[PDB]
Amino acid sequence: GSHMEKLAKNKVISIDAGRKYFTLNQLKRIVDKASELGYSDVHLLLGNDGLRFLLDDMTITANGKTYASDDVKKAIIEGTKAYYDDPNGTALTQAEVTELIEYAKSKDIGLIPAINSPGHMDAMLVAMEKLGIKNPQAHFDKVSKTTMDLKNEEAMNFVKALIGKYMDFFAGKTKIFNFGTDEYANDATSAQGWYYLKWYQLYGKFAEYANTLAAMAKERGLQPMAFNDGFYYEDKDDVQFDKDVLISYWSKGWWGYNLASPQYLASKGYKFLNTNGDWYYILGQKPEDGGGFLKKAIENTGKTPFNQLASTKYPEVDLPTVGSMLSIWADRPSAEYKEEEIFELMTAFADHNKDYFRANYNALREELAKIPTGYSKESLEALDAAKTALNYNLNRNKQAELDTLVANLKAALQGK
Ligand SMILES: C[C@H]1N[C@@H]2[C@@H](O)[C@H](O)[C@@H](CO)O[C@@H]2S1
Ligand SMILES: [Mg+2]
Ligand SMILES: [Mg+2]
Ligand SMILES: [Mg+2]
Ligand SMILES: [Mg+2]
Repeated sequence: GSHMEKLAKNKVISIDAGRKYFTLNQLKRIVDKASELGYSDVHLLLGNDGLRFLLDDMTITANGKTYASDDVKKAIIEGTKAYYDDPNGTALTQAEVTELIEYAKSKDIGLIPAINSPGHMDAMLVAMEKLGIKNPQAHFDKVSKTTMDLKNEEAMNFVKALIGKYMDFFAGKTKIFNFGTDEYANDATSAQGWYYLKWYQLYGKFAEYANTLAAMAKERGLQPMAFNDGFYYEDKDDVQFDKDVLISYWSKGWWGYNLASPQYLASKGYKFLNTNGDWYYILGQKPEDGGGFLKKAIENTGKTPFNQLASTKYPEVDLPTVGSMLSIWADRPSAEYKEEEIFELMTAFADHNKDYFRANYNALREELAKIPTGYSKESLEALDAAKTALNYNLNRNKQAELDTLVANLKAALQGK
């Protein structure tokens, strides 16, 4: 819409730091580049197959017992290493993530944490076995290595408590919490998890789980977010879902995976974070592999409109979104993370959408930091003038405009 509305939208870079380890410094550099290019948020998966975040206190109370903090940490490290024993590291610490959140805040970048369940939770499943919780895995064509059995109360109680502890930490630090719910038991059903849930009359139980996670988020002052997969599958509403969840919409699925259309979810009142699959890059994916390789993602930042929801033609279909999310995935977590690839993709998305993205405010912030905490009244009026002239509302089309403003502040400070 208007200048104001476009800049009000979220522009998100998503990083799969669940499957693959990222150091605090790597994530800080991603925050840096996000701020420079005019993004508003970094979406950070911390639970996604691997579980790569440990709180200082991981004491868990569930099932009428307590699991000691040291036992929980040990079990999670085991689970994550079992998924993929990343040579770069295992888990981020509470101090590291606190530091990341604060660093992002200083640059007007939000953090959006994701801890995935009941799918994409390999590490949690093994962790639960280590803690004496037998058979946490769903069991269809085979025993799943990724997905929790909704009928296992002991495991369900534990995971809810675990997610609550993470939510407790993010409460008052982040606006949004993404509980995921994508791709239920894909590994055990030939990617037909929702069909299998329905077959076994467990889709109502899946809704109950998602509805609970959504209430948990809201209760702790977090906007709940989830991927679209499990919501109103096949545009049916015999089973109801919480209407306050922000939907990260990425795909309407494929043959035999009949996800609800964005039109149908819009009719149910959902708002969307446009997480179009067209923009995906999977680390190490090459043109010969098909799917989300870098050249395709980069090309799509131009071809797929900012507001275009997957499975729809924009503006012919124009559904309300709060903004858009470009996603970096680590399906094969041993693939090398090459920061410049991610930066080029991030830059392409911003360059194709200069009206949505902010200008680069880093030079300005550095310059304001030089303001001395007994000068001429003439030299002061000028510093006040240049300061008053600063414009914090500029988009990426107006970098030269901003640079001039900053230069005037530089001169006034040096003409002190
Ligand atoms: C919601 C996300 N679910 C899947 C994700 O785990 C994959 O990494 C990605 C790339 O294969 O594709 C989809 S998007
Ligand atoms: Mg088996
Ligand atoms: Mg309904
Ligand atoms: Mg995307
Ligand atoms: Mg690497």
